[PDB]
Amino acid sequence: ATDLTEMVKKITTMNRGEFRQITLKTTELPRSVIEEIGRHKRVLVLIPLRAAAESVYQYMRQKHPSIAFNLRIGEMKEGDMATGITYASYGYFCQMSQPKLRAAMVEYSFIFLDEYHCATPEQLAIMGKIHRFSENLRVVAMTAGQKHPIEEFIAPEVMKGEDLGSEYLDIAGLKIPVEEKNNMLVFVPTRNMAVEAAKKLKAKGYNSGYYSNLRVVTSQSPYVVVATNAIESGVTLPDLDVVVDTGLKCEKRIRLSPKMPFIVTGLKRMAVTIGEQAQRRGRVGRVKPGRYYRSQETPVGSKDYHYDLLQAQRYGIEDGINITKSFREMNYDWSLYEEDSLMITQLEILNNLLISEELPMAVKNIMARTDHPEPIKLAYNSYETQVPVLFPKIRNGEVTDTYDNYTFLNARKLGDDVPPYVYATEDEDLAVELLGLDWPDPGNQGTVEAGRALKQVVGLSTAENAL
Repeated sequence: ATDLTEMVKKITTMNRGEFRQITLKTTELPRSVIEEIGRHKRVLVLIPLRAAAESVYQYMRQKHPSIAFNLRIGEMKEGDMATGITYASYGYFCQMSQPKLRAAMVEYSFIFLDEYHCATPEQLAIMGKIHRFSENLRVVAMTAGQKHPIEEFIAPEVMKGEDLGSEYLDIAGLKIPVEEKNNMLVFVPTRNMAVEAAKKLKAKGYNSGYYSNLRVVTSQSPYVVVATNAIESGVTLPDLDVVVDTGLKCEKRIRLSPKMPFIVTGLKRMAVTIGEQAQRRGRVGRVKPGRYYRSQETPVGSKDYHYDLLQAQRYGIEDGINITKSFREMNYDWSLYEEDSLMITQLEILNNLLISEELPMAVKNIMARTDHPEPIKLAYNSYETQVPVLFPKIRNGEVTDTYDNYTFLNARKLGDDVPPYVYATEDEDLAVELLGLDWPDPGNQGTVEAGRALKQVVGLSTAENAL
């Protein structure tokens, strides 16, 4: 572009210890930069997904054969000095110790952080970690097609005690006109809602599906498909007319308290972002004019990265690095994300506890081999217990005799003996309540102290609310 040469001139004049945030081809940019600074110089481009990295690598090396390209998504390439543009995943650099990471990173003339607003745990750990030696680097953070008009509608919520005299129909809890004979996509938060509403519509005599098997439903017009946010990912919908968005989604959230377990994580129904709402609206108005029905639900500005930030903490354990502190410090300089001061503060107090002692070898092994979805839970809980507990699964609102078993845990069942967990799941907490049991209290100085520190921090916030 006429504006790409501007960005490039600005990037290429950058001095070590400088940072630039860019909004906009976020990959012809590094190409322009390397062509400007010298093809035998080294430039790194960090991509969230390994697949995305390999895909760009392939595309670029074929499109620009005179510029050297490298791909780092596998094992640590020792003594790496590859001269072209290196396309790597944030996870690739997560294998090296801080000193190794720094030694590797300073050898690059430029470091491009692509798709930073994905805020993945590997991304959040790398950004906080490299920021620790940002004085030695030149880093650029980069971030982010309707062709027909979309008729925008606000659908009212259905109340228990409904009539809709065949003029309207209840679809995902929203009042939609029956006339809407058109090709429909219904956005829903949970997996269960997508199936429950699909069977209700088929019972009403509509060609309904849920998310190939859909390909079958999709062939006959008109069609109604009730799909989760995971639906956009790949899946093609032929000549889609109308989108009905519930405005909701299901994501991992965290709750922090001075009472143990200080950390409790679990899926939660939340509002989608402006961004996610735009992606949902964006499914129509591409080939033909669209219709978008949204709930009265107001969207959130930014994604909640607190859960990923907690998961990211795993990447500083071996190095004795407080990822939460590094995130906070990086974000103060780079201003990439919105901040919840109380939450960062609490996460940081807990992070200090996490790295307060060397992790037992036994726990290190399990975390390395388990298919457990949150191995950091094991690291946090080891400050109180070394034996993982199996809490009975919760189907509906009742305690079942079903248990979730992951590899290498060597766990015991809950029974009636509640473990002194520092970190628990929403459901582990619910099972405790339903069974009429109680969570133990901090059993050591470090744990007692983290609790006091958390209490103190909450005290201010609460008072700041009061007036």
